[PDB]
Amino acid sequence: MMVWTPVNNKMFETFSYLPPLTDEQIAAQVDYIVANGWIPCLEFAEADKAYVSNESAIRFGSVSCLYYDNRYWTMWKLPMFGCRDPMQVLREIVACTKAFPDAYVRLVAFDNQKQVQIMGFLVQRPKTARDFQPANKRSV
Amino acid sequence: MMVWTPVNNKMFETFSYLPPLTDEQIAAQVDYIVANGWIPCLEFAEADKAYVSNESAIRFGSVSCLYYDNRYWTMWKLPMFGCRDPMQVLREIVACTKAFPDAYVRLVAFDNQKQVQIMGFLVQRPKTARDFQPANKRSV
Amino acid sequence: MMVWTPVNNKMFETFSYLPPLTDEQIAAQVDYIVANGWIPCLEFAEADKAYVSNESAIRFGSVSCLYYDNRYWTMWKLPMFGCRDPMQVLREIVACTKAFPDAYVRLVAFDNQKQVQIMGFLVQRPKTARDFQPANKRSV
Amino acid sequence: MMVWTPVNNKMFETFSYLPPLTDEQIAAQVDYIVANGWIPCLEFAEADKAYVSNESAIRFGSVSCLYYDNRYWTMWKLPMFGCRDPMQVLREIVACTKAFPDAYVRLVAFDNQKQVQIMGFLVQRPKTARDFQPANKRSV
Repeated sequence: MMVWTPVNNKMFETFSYLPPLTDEQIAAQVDYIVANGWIPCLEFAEADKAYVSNESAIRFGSVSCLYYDNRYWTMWKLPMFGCRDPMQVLREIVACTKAFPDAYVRLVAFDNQKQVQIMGFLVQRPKTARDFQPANKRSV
Repeated sequence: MMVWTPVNNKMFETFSYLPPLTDEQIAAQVDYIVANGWIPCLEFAEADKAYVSNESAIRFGSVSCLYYDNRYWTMWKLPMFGCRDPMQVLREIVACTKAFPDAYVRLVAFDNQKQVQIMGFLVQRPKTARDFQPANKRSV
Repeated sequence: MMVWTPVNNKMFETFSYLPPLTDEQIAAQVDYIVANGWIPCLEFAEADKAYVSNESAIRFGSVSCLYYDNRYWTMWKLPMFGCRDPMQVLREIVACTKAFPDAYVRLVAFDNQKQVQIMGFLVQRPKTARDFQPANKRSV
Repeated sequence: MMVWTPVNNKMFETFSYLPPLTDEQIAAQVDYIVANGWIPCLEFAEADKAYVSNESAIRFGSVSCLYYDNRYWTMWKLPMFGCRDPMQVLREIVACTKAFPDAYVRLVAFDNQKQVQIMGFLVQRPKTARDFQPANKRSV
C-alpha cells in the first residue's frame, strides 16, 4: 500500500495527474484546438493569485455558495479569433512565458457556440514553486 | 504557588498531561487495543494542519457551532481490520513516522459496535515544534 | 499588442497614470488650489494603512456596502485655512515628508461651499515600495 | 504646531500618557492600593495576546458589539486577599517579571464591594517591543 501525500501536493486541474507535458504533447493539444476550430487564449497569474481562495467572503452575508477568488486569471492579449495556425499559438506561449517568467501560465480554448471554455491546462509554473510533487513522489 | 504557563504550552488531548510515553508504554497501549479487539489506525498532519482552527467559517452564515477545521487528519493507509498482532501496529508506527518525519502522527483505535474512536494519543511531533513545554516547565 | 501588467502595478487615484509629477508640475497644482481659493491639506499613512482593505468587516452583519478601511489617512497638522501663498504649501510638503520619510503622503484640497475634497494626488511614496510600476513598465 | 504620530505609538490605558513610572512612583501607587484596602493582583500576556483584537468574531452572527479578544490576560498566582503590606506586592512584581521577562505585565487592584477592578497600569513591556514611542517622540 502506498500513501497519497497531503503535503505540498497541489494540483492544477486537467492533465495535472499525468507526467508533465513534453513540447510534442503540448503541440498535439494545440493541433486538437485547431482541428476543432476552437479559439485559443493564454491566461496568467502571479503565485498569490493562482489558487482558489475565500478572502472576499468577509464582505458577504450568507451568499458565498460557488463564490471563490482567483478563478479569473489575467488575459494574455486577446483570444486568438480566426487562428488556424498551431505555430502562432506556440509562439504566443513563448512570448507570454518570456514576459512573465515567474507567473503561472495556462493555455485555454473557447467554443463560441456553447459559449464555454472547452479545454485548458497549465503550461508554466514559477521555478520558485514548492507546493507540488513530481509524479514519482505523489505517494510514499 | 506555581503558575501554569500560557506561553508555548499547547497540548494534544489524551495523555498529553503525563510524561511522554516510553516505547514500553506505547506497546502497552497497543496491547490494550488488541486485547479489546479494537481497530488500530494511524493518522498524520503537517504542522499547519495539526491544531483546531476557524478559517472556513469566513464562508458561513450563523452556523459555526461545533465546526472546526483540522479535526480530520490524513489516514495512514487503512485501519488495520482483523489485526490481532501488536508488533504489526508498532511496525506501522515506524513506517508512518519514517515516511513523514516532520509530521504530527497519532495512533487511534475504532470500535465498530459503538462506531466511534475509542482511544487515541500522539506518537510523534516534528522536531521543529517550539510550542510545547516539558512536564516540569508547565508551571513556573 | 501590449499587455497591461497585473503584477506590482498598484495605482494611487488622480494623476497616477501620468509620468511622475516634477517639482514644477507640483507647484502648478498648488497654484491651481490657491487661484481657486481652496483649502490645502496634507495627509499621510504608513505602508500597511495606505490601500483600501476589508479587515473590519469581520465585525459586521450584512452591512459592508461602501465600507472600506484605510480611506482615512492621518492629517498633517491642520488644513491651511486662509492660505494665499503657494510657497507655504510647498514648505509643508517638505516638512511633512521630512518628519515621515517612509510614509505615503498626499496633497489634498477642500472646497467648503460644496464641503468636499476637490483635488488630491500622491506626493511621496516610501522608497521601499515595490508594488508599483514606472510608466514604461506598465505594459509588456 | 506639533503632529501626533500615528506610527508605532501604541498606548496602554491608565498612566500611559505620562512619563514612565519610576520605582518610587510605582511604590506610591501600591501604597494607594493598600491605604484603600483594595486587592492587588498581577496579570501578564505574551506580545501576541497583549492588545485587543477581533479574530474570534469570524465565528459570530451579528453579535460582535463589545466583544474583543485579549481583554483577559493571565493571572499571576491569585489576587492577594488580605494583603496589607506594600513590600509583598513589590516582591510579587519582581517574581512575576522574573518568571516572564518577555511578557507584558500589569498591576491591577480589585474592590470587592463594587466588584470591579479599581486601578491598573503597565509595569513591564518586553524589551523587543517596537510598537511604542518614548514620551519625547510621541509628537513630531
